[PDB]
Amino acid sequence: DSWDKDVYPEPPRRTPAPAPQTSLPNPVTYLTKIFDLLVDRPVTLAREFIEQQHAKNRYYYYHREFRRVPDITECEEKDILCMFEAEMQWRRDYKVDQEIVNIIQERLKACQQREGESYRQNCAKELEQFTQVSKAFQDRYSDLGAHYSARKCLAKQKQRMLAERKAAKEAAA
Amino acid sequence: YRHSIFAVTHVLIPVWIIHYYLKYHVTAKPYTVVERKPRIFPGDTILETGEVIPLMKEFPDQHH
Amino acid sequence: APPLTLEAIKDRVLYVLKLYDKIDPEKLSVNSHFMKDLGLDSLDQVEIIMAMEDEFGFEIPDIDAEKLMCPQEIVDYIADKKDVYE
Amino acid sequence: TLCLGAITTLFTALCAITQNDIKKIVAFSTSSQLGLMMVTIGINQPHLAFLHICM
Amino acid sequence: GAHLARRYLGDASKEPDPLRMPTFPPDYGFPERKEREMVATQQEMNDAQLMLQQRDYCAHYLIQLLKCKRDSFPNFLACKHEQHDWDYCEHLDYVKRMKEFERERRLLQRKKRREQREAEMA
Amino acid sequence: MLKIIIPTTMLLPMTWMSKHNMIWINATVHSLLISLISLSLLNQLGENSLNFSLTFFSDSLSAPLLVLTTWLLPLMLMASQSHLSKETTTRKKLYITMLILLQLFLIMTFTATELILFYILFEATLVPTLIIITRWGNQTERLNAGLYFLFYTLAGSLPLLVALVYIQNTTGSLNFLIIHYWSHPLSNSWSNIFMWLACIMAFMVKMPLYGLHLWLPKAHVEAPIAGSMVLAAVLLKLGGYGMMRITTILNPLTNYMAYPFLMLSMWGMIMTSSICLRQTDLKSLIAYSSVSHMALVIVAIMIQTPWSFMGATALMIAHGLTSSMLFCLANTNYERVHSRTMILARGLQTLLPLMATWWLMASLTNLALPPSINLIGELFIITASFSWSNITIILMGMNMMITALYSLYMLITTQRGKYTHHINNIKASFTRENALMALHILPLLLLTLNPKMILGPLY
Amino acid sequence: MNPFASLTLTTLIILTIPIMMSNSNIYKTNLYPNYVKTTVSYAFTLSLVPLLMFMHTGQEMIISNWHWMTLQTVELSLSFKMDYFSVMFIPVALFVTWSIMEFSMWYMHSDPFINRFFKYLVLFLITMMILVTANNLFQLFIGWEGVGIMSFLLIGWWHGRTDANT
Amino acid sequence: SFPKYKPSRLATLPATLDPAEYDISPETRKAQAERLAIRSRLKREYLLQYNDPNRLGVIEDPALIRWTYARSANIYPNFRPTPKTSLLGALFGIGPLFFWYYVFKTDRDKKEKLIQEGKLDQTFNISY
Amino acid sequence: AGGGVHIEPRYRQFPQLTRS
Amino acid sequence: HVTKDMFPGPYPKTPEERAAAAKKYNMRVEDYEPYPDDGMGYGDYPKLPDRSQQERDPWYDWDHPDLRLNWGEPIHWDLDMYIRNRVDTSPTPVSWNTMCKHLSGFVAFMLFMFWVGEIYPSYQPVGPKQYPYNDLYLERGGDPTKEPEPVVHYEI
Amino acid sequence: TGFYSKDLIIEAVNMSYTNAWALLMTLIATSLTAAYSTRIIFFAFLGKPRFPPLVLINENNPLLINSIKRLLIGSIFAGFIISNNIPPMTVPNTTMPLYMKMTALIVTIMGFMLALELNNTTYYLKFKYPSQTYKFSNMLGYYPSIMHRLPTYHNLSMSQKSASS
Amino acid sequence: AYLTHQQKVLRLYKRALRHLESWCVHRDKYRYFACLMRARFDEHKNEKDMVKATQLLRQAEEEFWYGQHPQPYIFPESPGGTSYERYECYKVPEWCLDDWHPSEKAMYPDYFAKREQWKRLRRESWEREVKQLQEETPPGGPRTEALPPARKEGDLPPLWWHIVTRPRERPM
Ligand SMILES: CCCCCCCCCCCCCCCCCC(=O)O[C@@H](COC(=O)CCCCCCCCCCCCCCC)COP(=O)(O)OC[C@H](O)CO
Repeated sequence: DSWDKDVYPEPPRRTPAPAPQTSLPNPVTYLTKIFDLLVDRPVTLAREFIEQQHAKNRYYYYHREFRRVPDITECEEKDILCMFEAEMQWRRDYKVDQEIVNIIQERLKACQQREGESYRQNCAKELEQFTQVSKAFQDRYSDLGAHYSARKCLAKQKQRMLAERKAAKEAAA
Repeated sequence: YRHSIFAVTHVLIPVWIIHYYLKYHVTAKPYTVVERKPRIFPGDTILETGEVIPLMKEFPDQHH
Repeated sequence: APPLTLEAIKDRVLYVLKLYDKIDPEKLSVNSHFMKDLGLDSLDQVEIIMAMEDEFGFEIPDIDAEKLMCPQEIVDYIADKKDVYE
Repeated sequence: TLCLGAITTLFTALCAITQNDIKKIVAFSTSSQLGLMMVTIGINQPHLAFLHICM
Repeated sequence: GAHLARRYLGDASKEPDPLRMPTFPPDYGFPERKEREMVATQQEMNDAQLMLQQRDYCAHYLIQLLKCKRDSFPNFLACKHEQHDWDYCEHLDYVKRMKEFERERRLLQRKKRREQREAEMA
Repeated sequence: MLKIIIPTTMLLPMTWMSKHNMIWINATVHSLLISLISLSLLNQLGENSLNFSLTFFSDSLSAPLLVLTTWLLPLMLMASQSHLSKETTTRKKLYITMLILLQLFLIMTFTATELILFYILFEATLVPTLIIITRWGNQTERLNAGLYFLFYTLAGSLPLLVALVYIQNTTGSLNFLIIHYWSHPLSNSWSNIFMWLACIMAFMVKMPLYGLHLWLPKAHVEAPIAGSMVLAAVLLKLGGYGMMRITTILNPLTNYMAYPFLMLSMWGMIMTSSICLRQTDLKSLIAYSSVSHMALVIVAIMIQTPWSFMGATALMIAHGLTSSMLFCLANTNYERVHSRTMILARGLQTLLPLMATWWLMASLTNLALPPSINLIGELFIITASFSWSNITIILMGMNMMITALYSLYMLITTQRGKYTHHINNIKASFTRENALMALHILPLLLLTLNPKMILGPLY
Repeated sequence: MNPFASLTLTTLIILTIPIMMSNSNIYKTNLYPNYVKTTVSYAFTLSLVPLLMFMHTGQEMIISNWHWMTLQTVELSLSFKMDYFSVMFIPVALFVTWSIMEFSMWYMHSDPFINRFFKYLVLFLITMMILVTANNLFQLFIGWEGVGIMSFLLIGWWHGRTDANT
Repeated sequence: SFPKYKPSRLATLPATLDPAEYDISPETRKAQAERLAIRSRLKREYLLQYNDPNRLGVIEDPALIRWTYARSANIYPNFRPTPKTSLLGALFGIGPLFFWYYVFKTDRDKKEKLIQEGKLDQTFNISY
Repeated sequence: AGGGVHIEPRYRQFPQLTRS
Repeated sequence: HVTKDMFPGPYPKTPEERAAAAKKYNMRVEDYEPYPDDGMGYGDYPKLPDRSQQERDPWYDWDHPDLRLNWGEPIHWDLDMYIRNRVDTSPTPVSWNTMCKHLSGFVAFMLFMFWVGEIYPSYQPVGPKQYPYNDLYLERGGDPTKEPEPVVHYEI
Repeated sequence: TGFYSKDLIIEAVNMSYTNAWALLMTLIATSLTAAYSTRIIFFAFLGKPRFPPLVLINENNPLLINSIKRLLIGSIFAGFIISNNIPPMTVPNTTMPLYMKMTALIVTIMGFMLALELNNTTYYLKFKYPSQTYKFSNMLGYYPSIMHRLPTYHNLSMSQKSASS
Repeated sequence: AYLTHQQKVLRLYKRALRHLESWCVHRDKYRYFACLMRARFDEHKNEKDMVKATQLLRQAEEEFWYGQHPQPYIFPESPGGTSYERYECYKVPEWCLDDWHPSEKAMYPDYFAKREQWKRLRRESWEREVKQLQEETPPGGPRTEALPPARKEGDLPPLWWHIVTRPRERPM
């Protein structure tokens, strides 16, 4: 398959075997039958023709990979030469994290139709995974402003353990 | 005849391209055509793995 | 609807005045000016043009209602208001 | 929802029985129906509402 | 029924409020009562795509109804006995409801008159 | 970069040295060609702005406006060769020189990398527009209108000059990249408020908000067709571009100082759209509609939310293209009737059947009917504003309600209804007018398929 | 992945053809009303097969076709959701308007702009079956005014009638 | 007898129940005698330019351009600052602006008061 | 409204019908 | 063409310029009432009766039948409020005060005692829905780890 | 047709914990639903001709006949097919006290009787001046006369007098 | 002009019966009540006191203003009726036909040729009919909107073009 099953976990489909008892003919079976030899097969014959043509002259393309670069928490103050790599790397991880939330959202939406009337309890795992990701996403990038920058992201984060450690001191008592 | 060519150029070839679009582009991406699991009932077998799920337990005998 | 023509209007017009019992049929003329020769009261003239109004299905404005007086002139105002020319 | 459907049912029907144009009568009859539809969706009857849509 | 008038027009303390009952414990007045034994486990009722408001005790008389409809297709005149069987169970469930409703109703004013009996003697 | 600038300025000798009657042709040939080259510029990278040199750079915000300006350039030439045909060749060449010189400044301004460089041609755009409004304007009050338009922006622009040079002497360079990377938290010292006020009011004036918007009705109405579109389809957006660049060094002062402008804008749109509901002049009605849409952007930009920025650019392109079309609509029927009163020429659909269609889809786009980009812009702003505060939807939605009435009000009053009997000079619409109209509306629907192109840098 | 999913979507693409053919203006300027009526009739007949597939099995689709545009964590996509509600509203709405289409020819046997009239009905018809079939709220919002504006033009069919505009 | 129909600014009194023309005078009827004259004086030459074969253009109504002028330009030159205009301008000016400022301020004063103390829920709110 | 109409109208009379 | 002086001017003080303004709007001085000098800049524009275009006689021939207007007559300052499409002023058969009285009474009576209808709701004498598996806790989104409190229904 | 939905609905809303006023509201509507239905059948069909003398009555066009009949045969069965075919996906109430289970039929039959009696009261020679209730109901329930004239005037008057000017 | 009293009562008589028709609906009732309404009209026909007739008129319409049907009966073609200017959107002025392209004009040669004749008559008739108007115009402007006919022979009545060439009421 083109995509990955681990990224998009699909529970096995439980399709019942057809076992009718009424003597009169079941029409739907016939509609699928006359669809098969009128639409499905001619589509397949054209498809197998394009696929063999595609494999006749196959050209390749790869996926661009960016190596790790020093980010903004160790980049020297001012020194925008180091800030550039820091900012670009952080913004790249922003898009990746946005896609990560997207991947979870489709999985959560996929459960809805997949589980039908069982959606409420069957995929509570999907709900908590999104809840865990969404909460963590909020601590990462939420309320960064329309002019968000890695400096602000570090600034917002640095407040988080500031309050957390202050709470830790209070909790220790 | 006027019904035939109308069927070919308005029913036949549209579902042709839609099927090709669905079977090899839309379904080529995950979670694009998501189904409801075919509901199964106690005592109905499923062909993918073969075994029948157990028959539902015998009723408390309610009759009208 | 078939094109209603002036011969159709007058046939329908004098039909109703013949119907109107105070306008007895024998002295009906296409140009029978009502109160001068039929003696028909003007207070009933405002009553016959609404009889015309339901006869042909439309409204006759009050400005020409009191002006709509002669049975030929009844037809005359009917024709142009519905561009009846044939 | 069922409150709005309830008031809609009268006022549309109440004005319906006094109009003199068929188009006015029929439409007020419709709005009385859609008044009734939301009464169903009022007390947890969505499926019957959609049934009423079909009929 | 008539309890609406008995509640509002009459005294409201003698009508069990539908938002309140049951109040008295089930065992109180019911020595050795029997629990509702559900037959279809949560598993089968779940994957049958059964809607939550239908996920009651009588749903066991609904699950096979869909089974009959599946093989009944295209015929829709079948399942008459099963449908009659299903709603008859709902009738059996339903008759229990006002049994419980008037159980509290016949219980609560009993305490009221019992209370007056055990209060006016002093 | 230079692949668009030099062809634009090199176009100027062409018009001046072209044949007597080919000036409209040859200018139209390459003005379209420039847009094609600018369309190649529309590509943008992931996060780093497409940087060319110290003098010029482009990002995901400048490029959609750049292609909009170059795409516009043929349209004024198309829309102007009707009321200037009976003019001497030198004045026609001088007129054409004004637009392309104007269009040159817009390209330079959006591509500018330094705020001062942005500032210099930020004011330079007015000199050609002032000439266009005054000289070739066809009215009497254009003289006062030109004065109002010129002095209003200058009264706001000059404080920006003192503000910008202050940043230069305090934080070194004002390059957009360096100012964004070295941003510092602006304090709440009572001087910083006036620092904030100067850096903002300049863009506020040429982005008409309630109160500072009286130049727009007189400028739009009195200017000729070409002047009206350029001042309404790109010029108002100059203020919009300024904010997205300049609020980088106005936070967190923007959090608290936004209230008086937000209150003036959100209430202003209801008031201004109400003016549209009872306008006697068709051009004025379109002009006031521009105030309402722009006032919607004011709330969008000042909120400083990722969603708000994305809808800001979306409404930015959509409103400009739509307002340009509507000004074409008002211009196309004006010389036929030689007046601007809306009710003078009623029932135009019966006489002109296609103009009914063109005016129809113009109304729907201005309606923010989905999925037109106007809807994407407005709907995005609603959600961003709603997250900012729940109450604003009452103001936000009511604007859409009022927008429905006045947008269709011109349609019913002019297109539909009984044709006025006395007029008899309404000739069948020239194919130039029809072609110019499709030149506007068609790319709008084409943009519906790819909103990502005009969403902006926040995307 | 039965024909259910594929041909329930092609039902919609059938009714779009009369609009595209009309804009060519080569379209039959005489028997256009007959053209569209028969087109809606076929769309109705096609719409049966998803229905008969439903009461037998009970499967309801979600067709997340071409991805319009992604907004960080939002993935606004043209997506059709063939619920039981949508799988049955499609046939009945088509059946009614097909009946209306036959009646419309007799009633408007003299309207000079009859071809424009039938074109408006389809555009309304298109806007609704994308309203009922709407997996995302945005395309549900698409019909919610697409049907409204289509109602405005159709209501003001007699443009001159001042009350009709009102 | 039903007591009469009291009119209103939105539902005016019809001419059928208007006492003025029911008590006409040996003067008022003569007032409504040149009414047709001026109306004809306005109608006659209008049709003359309307029916003129050589006429190729519009028939500009001096009343029409007067209305646009009086509603567009002839306001400020005839405007005079008076307490009625002054109060009305302030009431419809700063009034609503400050009112909306107060409403949004308190709403934006209640919103953050919830989240610094963690009294509001945005577990799934990310795309702000 | 041309000649040959099978629903030929009438004046003040019951209109003609058909078995169909 | 209109040059200068038939353009509207300022509010006429005395009858001499009142008469000129009456001619300025091609109307007699006895029917030229300028708007009150409230200072709102109405100028010398005449106050015309607050009557919508709907009240004009349709059977009369107008040079603008859609607006029911002749040529050159002074049109209302607010023609775009009282146009046929927009706000009307035609006399309704019943009085406006009664028009509002009955309507306001209806909605108030409808709404007010709807509330007391909520006070005394209608319900059959029926118990609650006895649901299995401790009121369907697990299948209603309840936490499987958090064991539901024992809920079980008996028979009566 | 309507039995498979409306009769179920009226029974359903009665058989639930609802607002007492809201439940009574549907019953009056259903009785009023028959009321105007009789009005149409009475005035339009059950009477004497009142149209202009030239009668052009015609329905023999196959386009009308085919269209109406196509919809007619659908209405005849309609609910029987849908209700029997769709899976049982609502909870069916069973034990209805007969007095209220007939209400779906009682009110409409009741509404038939008075509406018929009120309609042929027009046949009676007596004439009555308009009752104030009729002056209210016939004018679209007094809504358009006010709420389309009062708010429209204020907002428009605000736009010109205030605001712009 | 002078809306004299006798015109008022006729207008009262006409509209009241129209309202009365909207009430009785059924023809026998309408005929019955019209006759009694007729009788109570002409019974008081002998009043030398014209003021008393006005006083008898003053309470008349007031009862009508109560007796008015809230939804009176109007034939649809009339103002307020359902078919009011329904076919206006189809009728287009004749002068617009001059715009037509020569190929379009070539599609209808003889009718366009007949149009040329109409253009010819309206040209010289305009000067003739305007000359007649000036030579017989009453002093101090026209007193009534009524228009004089063509006094002499051959010439057309003044200002005839727009009324004669008015688009037909049923243009399709
Ligand atoms: C038509 C009127 C203007 C229209 C509206 C324009 C915007 C309103 C505000 C206008 C401000 C103009 C001057 C701003 C220049 C840049 C300000 C800046 O960068 O901030 C300085 C703010 O400092 C100022 O004092 C700036 C000027 C404040 C306002 C006084 C002058 C402006 C108002 C009057 C002139 C304009 C009005 C029109 C007159 C005809 C920071 O310096 P500082 O004072 O913090 O210096 C360090 C230390 O604290 C002491 O220096």
